[PDB]
Amino acid sequence: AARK
Amino acid sequence: MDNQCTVQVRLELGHRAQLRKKPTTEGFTHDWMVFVRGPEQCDIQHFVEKVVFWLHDSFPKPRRVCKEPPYKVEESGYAGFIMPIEVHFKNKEEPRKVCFTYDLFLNLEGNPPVNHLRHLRCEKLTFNNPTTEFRYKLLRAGGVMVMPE
Repeated sequence: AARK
Repeated sequence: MDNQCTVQVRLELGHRAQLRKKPTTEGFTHDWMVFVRGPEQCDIQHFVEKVVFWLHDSFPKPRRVCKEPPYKVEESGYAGFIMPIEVHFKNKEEPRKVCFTYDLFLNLEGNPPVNHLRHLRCEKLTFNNPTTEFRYKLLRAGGVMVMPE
């Protein structure tokens, strides 16, 4: 999953 | 050691994430909720003045304040982030607040098996030599007194  | 006293209270922190059936027009893929709550049948409003959730700067008005229960933030996003969480206590002596760093993840590192995620973080808070009033606020919230530290 994407992380920011 | 005449008036030594240690009070321990428990807070539950957590979040729930769900993949959206359709991504939003901004491309948000997920709906999430982050919360701070008491353990079962424990009202933390006795000792909690406010909870502040610091959202990623992509979100509008990133400092989210809940001065009353439910202590939660609900939003849609496309990525997980580090969210600082401040729990402010109903006291006039230090510790005034405790700061947690919460990992709002939209999926667990290993696998993406299902569309729904739930995470729970129990945190036990320890207060040494609380004032009489804050101790009673703590005890009413389900807190207990333990061996003095």
